[PDB]
Amino acid sequence: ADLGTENLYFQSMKPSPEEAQLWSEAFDELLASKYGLAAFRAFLKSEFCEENIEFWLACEDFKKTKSPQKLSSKARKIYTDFIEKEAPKEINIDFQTKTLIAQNIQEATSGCFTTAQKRVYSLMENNSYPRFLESEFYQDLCKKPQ
Repeated sequence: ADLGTENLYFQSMKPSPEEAQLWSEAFDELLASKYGLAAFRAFLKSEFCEENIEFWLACEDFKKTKSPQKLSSKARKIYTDFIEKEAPKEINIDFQTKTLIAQNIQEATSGCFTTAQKRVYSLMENNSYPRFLESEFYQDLCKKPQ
């Protein structure tokens, strides 16, 4: 086979078959793995619905925020990207969840996006994740060579 620089680079970003197989155990496990996260995002991007997972990741970064100053500004950015009318990464939430967020941006807390996040989480967990696991792409990641 090839031990060329290009190919090695690409192999270095593939998970082992072993670790990919473990992503079937639980959604949280897929997400806690850097490779599993990248795999899931690529599956979703191929189906033009990567915004849910990008949304979810930004809410995780947001939850970990300990400053009220940057917590208000992160909330405005998340809003701009994922929540407002015609946002590039617009998610599907109800007009009344959006309202509450928009109402809360000024005095944002760690749970500004919990309602929206949980909807999006459960969306992915019960929907895109099972489809991920059945994909030809994920199967090949799990296949041991030879």
